[PDB]
Amino acid sequence: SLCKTRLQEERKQWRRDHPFGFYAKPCKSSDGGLDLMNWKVGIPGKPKTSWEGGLYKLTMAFPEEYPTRPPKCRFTPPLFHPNVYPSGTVCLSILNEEEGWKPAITIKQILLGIQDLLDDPNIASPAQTEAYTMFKKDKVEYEKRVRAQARENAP
Amino acid sequence: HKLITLLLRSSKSEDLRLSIPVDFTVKDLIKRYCTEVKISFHERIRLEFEGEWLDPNDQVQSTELEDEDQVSVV
Repeated sequence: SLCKTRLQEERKQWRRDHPFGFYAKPCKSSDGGLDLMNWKVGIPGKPKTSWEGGLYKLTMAFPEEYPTRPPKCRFTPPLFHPNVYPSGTVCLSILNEEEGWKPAITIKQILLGIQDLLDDPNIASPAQTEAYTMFKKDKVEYEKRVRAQARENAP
Repeated sequence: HKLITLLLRSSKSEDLRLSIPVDFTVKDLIKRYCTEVKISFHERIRLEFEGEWLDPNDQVQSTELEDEDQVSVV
């Protein structure tokens, strides 16, 4: 199938070349080789930001229709950030079928895109009210909670 | 065949590809990385692969590493 073939090729390429500090791997299937439809990944905070030192864990759930449809990406546990729903689900343009998602988009592009989002929240689409408000009204407290969240997530 | 090729990628050093014997330990692999990039070896240097720290006492052939795999040097 296209879905499995694509995911295999993404895995092949990722394991050979990926951004330092990131990780990504399919889960073990029940039998258990690889479950290519469900990956566990880690995104590191950028240096010289309050996210630094944290390794933030996400799951990526691929639908049967991928790459025509995007994967669902969920921080586990849910993350304090203006664009992360209380479920942990990330809100990002490239992960939206009706907006930025294209079959050409790669796992690497998705994870770098989420990494970029961490310290540069999109203020025009709040997914979480606590972090949003605090970001826009109390920037000092915001950054303070971000730094603590980073320590909670030291690798 | 004795050798496996690995990409050792780091925050502050250029990429280093090494072809190392699979019966080297993870610690040996770090030691060779260090002499190869001219940094001093210490015991708190670790290698990360698929979100897990490799055990310095494991032989490379005992790990899940495969030819051309990237290992992150921390």
